[PDB]
Amino acid sequence: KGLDSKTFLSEHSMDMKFTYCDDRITELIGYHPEELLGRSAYEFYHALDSENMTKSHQNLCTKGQVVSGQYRMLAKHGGYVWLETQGTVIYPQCIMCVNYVLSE
Amino acid sequence: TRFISRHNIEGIFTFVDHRCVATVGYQPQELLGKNIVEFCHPEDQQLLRDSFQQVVKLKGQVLSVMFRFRSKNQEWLWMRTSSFTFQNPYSDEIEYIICTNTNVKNS
Ligand SMILES: O[C@H]1c2c(C(F)(F)F)ncc(OC3CC(F)(F)C3)c2C[C@H]1F
Repeated sequence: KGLDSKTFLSEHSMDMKFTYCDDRITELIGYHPEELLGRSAYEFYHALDSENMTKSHQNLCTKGQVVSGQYRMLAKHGGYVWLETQGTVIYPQCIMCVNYVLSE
Repeated sequence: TRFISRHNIEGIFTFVDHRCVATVGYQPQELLGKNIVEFCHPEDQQLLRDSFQQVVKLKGQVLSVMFRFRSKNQEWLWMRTSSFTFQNPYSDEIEYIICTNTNVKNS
């Protein structure tokens, strides 16, 4: 899997809800963009990463840019994939995420 | 409303979200391959070229540009494009530009 192949974009409202997701998210994590709309990213985070991700978000919201560092994202058919995400606030109107899958 | 696109540093569309139909009237394949500057108003072409040139020097920070974009239905629409470079720090591939493109009021 090439680097471009492990990267997908997502867009979020200020409350973390998906408003847009690349179709690439499908072959990586199972979900279809269509079924992610309106659901908060927070629902998909491993419990052990929840607080870190809340803080990453808080740093994004005040500074405009953030690197999540590593976190586990719940796959559609069970299991957690590791990800890293660069987030950017577009002014606030939305959050743009460039998400890279650290797993296999 | 708005649509995301990705470009190479020369301005060429390399990815376009389907939200573009409702925003500017084209299908993704009518944009893919072409340089964004080909859809831009001749008075705004240079500002736009210079903006692509600068976004790659701003250390992955957000650069915003406002320009007129020729919709499929023929008309000049005012667009606000906020853009930023991304480069996967695991690799040394050339960065590319991620854009969000919104129809805004000039007023
Ligand atoms: O809080 C923002 C965020 C971040 C952050 F690091 F930038 F803060 N990282 C991952 C995020 O969502 C995941 C990307 C995904 F995989 F699509 C779900 C999100 C949703 C945004 F609202």
